[PDB]
Amino acid sequence: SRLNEYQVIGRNLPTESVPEPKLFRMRIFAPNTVVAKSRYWYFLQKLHKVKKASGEIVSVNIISEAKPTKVKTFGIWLRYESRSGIHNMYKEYRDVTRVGAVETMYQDLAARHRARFRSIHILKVVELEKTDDVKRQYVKQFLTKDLKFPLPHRVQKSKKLFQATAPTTFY
Amino acid sequence: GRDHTSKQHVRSGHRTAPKSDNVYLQLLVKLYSFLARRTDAPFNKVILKSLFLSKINRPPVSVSRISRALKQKGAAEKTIVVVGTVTDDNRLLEFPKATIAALRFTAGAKDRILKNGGEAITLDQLALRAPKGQNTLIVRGPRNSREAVRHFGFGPHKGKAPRILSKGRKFERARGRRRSRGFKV
Amino acid sequence: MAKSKNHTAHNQTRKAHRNGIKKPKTYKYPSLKGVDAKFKRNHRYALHGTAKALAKARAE
Amino acid sequence: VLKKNPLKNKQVLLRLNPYAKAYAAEKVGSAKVEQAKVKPSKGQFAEVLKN
Amino acid sequence: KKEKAQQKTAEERAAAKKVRKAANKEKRKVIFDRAAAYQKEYTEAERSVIKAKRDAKASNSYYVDAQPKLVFVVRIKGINKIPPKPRKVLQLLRLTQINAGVFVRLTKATSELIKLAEPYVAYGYPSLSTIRQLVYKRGFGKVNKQRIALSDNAIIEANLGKFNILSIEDLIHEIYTVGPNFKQVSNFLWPFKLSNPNGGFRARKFQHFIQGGDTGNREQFINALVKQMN
Amino acid sequence: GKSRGYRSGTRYAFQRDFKKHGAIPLSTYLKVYKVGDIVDIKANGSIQKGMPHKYYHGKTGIVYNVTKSSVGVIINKVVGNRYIEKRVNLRVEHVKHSACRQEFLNRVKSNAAKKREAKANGETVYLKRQAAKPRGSRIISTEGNIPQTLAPVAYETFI
RNA sequence: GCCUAGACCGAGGACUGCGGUUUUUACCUAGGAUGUUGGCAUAAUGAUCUUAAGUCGCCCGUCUUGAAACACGGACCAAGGA
RNA sequence: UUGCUUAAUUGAACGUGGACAAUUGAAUGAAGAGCUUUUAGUGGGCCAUUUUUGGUAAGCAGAACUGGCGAUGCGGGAUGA
RNA sequence: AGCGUGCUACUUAUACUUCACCGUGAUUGCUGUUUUGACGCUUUCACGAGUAGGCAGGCGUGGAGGUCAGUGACGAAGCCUU
Ligand SMILES: CN[C@@H]1[C@@H](O)[C@@H](O[C@@H]2[C@@H](O)[C@H](O[C@H]3O[C@H]([C@@H](C)O)[C@@H](O)[C@H](O)[C@H]3N)[C@@H](N)C[C@H]2N)OC[C@]1(C)O
Repeated sequence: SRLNEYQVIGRNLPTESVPEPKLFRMRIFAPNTVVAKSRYWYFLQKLHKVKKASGEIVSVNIISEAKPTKVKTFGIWLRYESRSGIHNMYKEYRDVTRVGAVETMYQDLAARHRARFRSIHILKVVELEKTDDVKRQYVKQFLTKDLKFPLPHRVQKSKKLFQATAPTTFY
Repeated sequence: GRDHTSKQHVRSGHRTAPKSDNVYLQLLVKLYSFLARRTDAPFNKVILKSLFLSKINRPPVSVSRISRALKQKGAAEKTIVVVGTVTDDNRLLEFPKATIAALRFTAGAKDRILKNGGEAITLDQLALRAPKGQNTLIVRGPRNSREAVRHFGFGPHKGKAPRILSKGRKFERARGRRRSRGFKV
Repeated sequence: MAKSKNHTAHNQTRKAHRNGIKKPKTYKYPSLKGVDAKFKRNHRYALHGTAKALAKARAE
Repeated sequence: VLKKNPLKNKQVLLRLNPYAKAYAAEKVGSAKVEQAKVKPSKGQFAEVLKN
Repeated sequence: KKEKAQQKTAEERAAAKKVRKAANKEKRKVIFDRAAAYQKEYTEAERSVIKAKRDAKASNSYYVDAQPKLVFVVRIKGINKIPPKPRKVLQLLRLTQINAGVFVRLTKATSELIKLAEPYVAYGYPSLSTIRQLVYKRGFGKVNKQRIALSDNAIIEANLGKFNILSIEDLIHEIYTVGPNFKQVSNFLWPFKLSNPNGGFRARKFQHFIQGGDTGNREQFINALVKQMN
Repeated sequence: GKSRGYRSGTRYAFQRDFKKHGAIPLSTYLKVYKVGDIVDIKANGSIQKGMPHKYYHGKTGIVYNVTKSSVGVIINKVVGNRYIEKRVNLRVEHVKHSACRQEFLNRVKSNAAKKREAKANGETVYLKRQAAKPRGSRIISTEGNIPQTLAPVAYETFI
């Protein structure tokens, strides 16, 4: 809900040399369309020697999840910048949408590597379709036969300040 | 707050009333304020602002300047209007028949106007016989002829008169005014 | 003992923009002081002759 | 002496905009649009999903 | 005498106003038709763009909207500690207080002007209803250097009627469709004096909308901000 | 001690261009200057006579006087809170015509011609220039131009 | 488009305007609050002084880039004082 | 027109007469524009971002542009030019 | 109730919005109704930090010309006093 996946399609402005410049597409994870077009131009100015002023955005479209109530495992490839250098890394997430997995990834890199949103490039997000593709044991352990587990030590949230009965944590 | 684009609370910088306490000048201001408010003839508004002017801004108008104005092509019959004093001029060879409306006439100026069969009238009489300033010709005296104006903006190579009490060879004609005494400015 | 500030232009543009910065006024006719003396001399005669010719043709 | 908001005051709304009567009478604010059912993206535009 | 004298005056008014209303009914029919015609062309412009976007998908093409021609610019920074060049630009945009707003016609010249004022303003592209609401609630005219409420069509016709603007809907149409007399209509409007947003800004304002602040071009979310502040 | 002589600070400004030393091409001497012409001032370091002061190097002004080998040029100089009108005598080696003015006179001629064409046709044309407007709507075909997807690339070192 | 819960305000003082409804030289919500009821006038009400509580509040004058200053003058009061 | 200039009937500068009108030749703004006189205080500064010199460095010393404090309270930074 | 990051609501400046009142600047109109204040009355809009310093409008004291045929031993002036 923090993010949406967009396609952004753009091209160079037509000139006399090139009447039909080549259309390019990027898949962008952004809070809204303004940021989506900003990110598109950011990556186009890195990858190619183009500017925003000599180009134009052709289309911006939400890409909805195909199966929003199917449980999936995603692999995400990332380029991020640390305090010290620049690194590549690959992590796995379980979710029902690509946007949910991307949001969890942003939280996770903020938590473990102190990587802010500006420091991260999303190389690729892929639904892992075979259980053999799942490489990380922190997600693999939820892919075993007849998984069941309790939730020991339940803490009930109280509306009142003072309770007349002793606490329990059974569940 | 405000990022002001001009100075706040600035007065108009124009006089809106006579500084004078002469009651009859106030009567004239009253008449011409009515006239400027109810008539939209440009002449009445000009006359109203003129009644506010200070003495140095109402230089005297001589009868010779009036006669030169009356010699303009088509102006021999106009009513000459002076918001100020009309003075005599003994350099004048002849003066024509004319109607002059002024605040004040010196005795010589009035005798010369009346002797040549003209009319010397005040500004209220003018308002009665020309409420829109029809066939009038406003004449103003020379403002910059004042002796004080000679000393304004004095400085090197400016050509203005020094502020000096005595005049002679010993009074500010040496160094600074002569190449034989250093330099000349 | 008397060491102090030597120079700064701090606050100087701020003072200059309170009433400035005003361009000099432009006029239709410039002053010919400082123009080549031979040109200026003959220009005197050219203007004088033009007035005399206009004063003539207007009579007829 | 007192400014009245036409979006609140119905009379002032009519004073400034006589058409506001017809807009309400014709239900312009909730007008049905007549059209058929088409899916113009059922072909190549489905490169929105994957390349 | 006085009750009689005032009754005799009342009759002369009552008959004279009877003539005026008949003359005003022919003019009110004129501005009624203009408003109805403006509505029709707003509806046809929306539907035509929708049809074009649909037809482009079917024909394996991409429709590209016309670029916006209009922005609404709101100053959201106070009046202290502004460098001279953006200070002058904000003055030239008639944005001399906080929460002041003006309409601007987009060109290269005005785009570079707004570029200079970017860390001090929030702007974007106003919808028709946003423009209508701004003009109806906080619309004021500059009549002889005075801020005069636009409470009657006479006030608009007296000042802009020479540019064929006879009503508040004519003015709204001229603003929304960046029309031939946009300069005169936009300058006749006093800068809009908005409130702070009900609901506040984001946590920190003075950074671009893209980086999570409130300044810069937010491009359609200017309408939500105006609903908050208007 | 400090040094504030007439040509102080002009080490590079008054140098000749690389491989552009030596004799002045004669086109410099064949140009005709008239009172009212607009000229750019550029000091030539090989002509020590009639040189501009370094202040006027790169300034543009009006011609006000024409003598045997030089022109008089009017320059406005900010002095305190106002401009002072300066009059500088410059030999023609240090002077050149300004090109923007020739462009503007061309536009004057074109405006007159277009107005006359419209007046003969019976209509009115617009002569004011316009700034670049936002682009209008358009349709882009994908024939042989299917949108091609790009992604950010992984980091690599090449040392 | 519709329904619904609260708060603050009531400037102005014959009429005059713009609109609306028209069933009308009429009426209106349309150029700024009126209607009604109870209580009180041996008073409900308002101001000041004293004091309590809450919250904030360094000693003035001065020279100074910078004073509450561990910078200087000032115990207090009258009259005089540039 | 001229006493300047050309081999000149060529030019130069300033003109008479004729024509071209609200798109009079980009944008935005304009509590309007121009002009004058007269006189006070001040002529120890200091701070911040950025550029920058001497110095190991300094809450050190010296410059650049802008904003400030001084001359200014108010909300926040407990406290603080 | 720590660190990184996202979200929802909420708190309150002499700031912003609407309204009241004071002042300043501008502004509308005012003579067969101008009416003994036209230095007046009236319509409307905007604005309000300030040392050194400038200017304006006022308050207060001794004495002088004019006026109130002013107050006063039936109590002037002074002084004390929720
Ligand atoms: C790319 N060139 C940059 C130039 O743009 C500029 O960068 C500033 C940077 O220095 C500012 O940062 C500066 O100011 C902040 C704060 C007081 O504002 C300080 O916290 C910071 O330490 C200080 N370096 C930063 N806030 C904006 C950049 N444009 O100055 C530094 C630089 C390297 O020359």
